[PDB]
Amino acid sequence: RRAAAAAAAAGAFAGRRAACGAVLLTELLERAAFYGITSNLVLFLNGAPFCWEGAQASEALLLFMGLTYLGSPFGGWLADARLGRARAILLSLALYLLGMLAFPLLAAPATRAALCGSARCCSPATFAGLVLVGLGVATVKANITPFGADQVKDRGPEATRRFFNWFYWSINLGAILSLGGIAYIQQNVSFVTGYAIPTVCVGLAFVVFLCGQSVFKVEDVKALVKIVPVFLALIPYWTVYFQMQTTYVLQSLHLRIPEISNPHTLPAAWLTMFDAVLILLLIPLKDKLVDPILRRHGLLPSSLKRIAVGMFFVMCSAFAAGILESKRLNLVKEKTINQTIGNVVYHAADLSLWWQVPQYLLIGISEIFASIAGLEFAYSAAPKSMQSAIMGLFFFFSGVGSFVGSGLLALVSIKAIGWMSSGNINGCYLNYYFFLLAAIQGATLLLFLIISVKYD
Ligand SMILES: *[C@@H]1O[C@H](CO)[C@@H](O)[C@H](O)[C@H]1NC(C)=O
Repeated sequence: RRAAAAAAAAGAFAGRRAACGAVLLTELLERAAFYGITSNLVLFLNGAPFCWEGAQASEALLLFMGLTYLGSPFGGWLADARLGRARAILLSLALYLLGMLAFPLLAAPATRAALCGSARCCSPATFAGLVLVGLGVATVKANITPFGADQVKDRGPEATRRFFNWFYWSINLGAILSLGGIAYIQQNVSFVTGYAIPTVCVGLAFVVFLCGQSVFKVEDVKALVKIVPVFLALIPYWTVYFQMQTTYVLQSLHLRIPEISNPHTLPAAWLTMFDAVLILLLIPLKDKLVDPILRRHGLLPSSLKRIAVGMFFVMCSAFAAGILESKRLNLVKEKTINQTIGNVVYHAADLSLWWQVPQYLLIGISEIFASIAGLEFAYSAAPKSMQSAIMGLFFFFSGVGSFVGSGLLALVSIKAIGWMSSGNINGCYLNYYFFLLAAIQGATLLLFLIISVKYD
């Protein structure tokens, strides 16, 4: 009946298989370039060409990340009022490539003198490149997601749900490619070759759109004022999610990591790969085991209950992380070993890294539910005219959540609490931090359930 009809719609893509693969490939390349920049920015800035202090490099990276969130609402407005989505994304990609071209030249010893030969050694060029890259990333992110779903929007609301699955899958594949290959070359072979590859990725991503150009009011005021509270209630979700991104890697550094060979010192960025490594293996499987199974039974059809399920699994992951951290802190009092990651030696307990697998499943399932469904809700529950501007607010509130999470981490590090009073974390109670994150996620779950019920 109706179910049969919806399953038939799931039979999507169909005619438009080109128009989509082009968007998927473009997003893959863009994410590869972004993760190539973000993974080893601090090591580049604190090295031989640049004598920046660690605090200066951290502030520079923080400003670069903050720009990519602040520019999203303005990038979306530019793509709706003055230009089209295609032209806006093309201009953003051109600016992104222009900012891209700066880093290889600085890395190259011959061309460094031309740019900044004669505190911060080369602040103007680096800041201009980072500003251009941030604006390009912010404009691409706020516009690629609604542009991609535009092709599959005719076949009902079931095709835009399947597209947002292979979009996230392509994002994570690009993350794996960038953090595995490019991040390896940037630290082992050379920075020139490690930064030339993402520039080539940006160049290829620009060609794909040029090749694929041939195949691509009170009510809305009410919609705006009705969807603003839902976005506001999602700030604690991002607050917890980014803190889990950071502290999970912090814990992984202090856990027994096996060696691969007999180029040395595997990059620390590889650890982040773990999370995305799950996501790939989940997204096809899930799709199948969710597209029939959860559709013919009429289970969990809305995009907000899926966010609630994602929050539940986030809380479960926080609790598992707290348990593992308590075990690690109990074990570390007996003996400790030293292992080198990059150019720094961490003191780690003799507890295997793979014991961290149960954590990354629970958040991974969360990113199966909360991450995709958030984009689906942002796309569907938005006025037709202001599409790609509501996504701007979505990605801006994500940045607000990230910054308030950084502030929360700074809060528990004061002398009064002392949870994070000190690269060694053997003297820091990360388990209490994980339990606090779990409590925050539970309160967010309850508040979001109330908000979702009121919204519907
Ligand atoms: C760990 O590092 C400390 C400081 O260098 C050193 O004294 C200790 O012997 C190291 N332990 C091992 C097993 O290398």
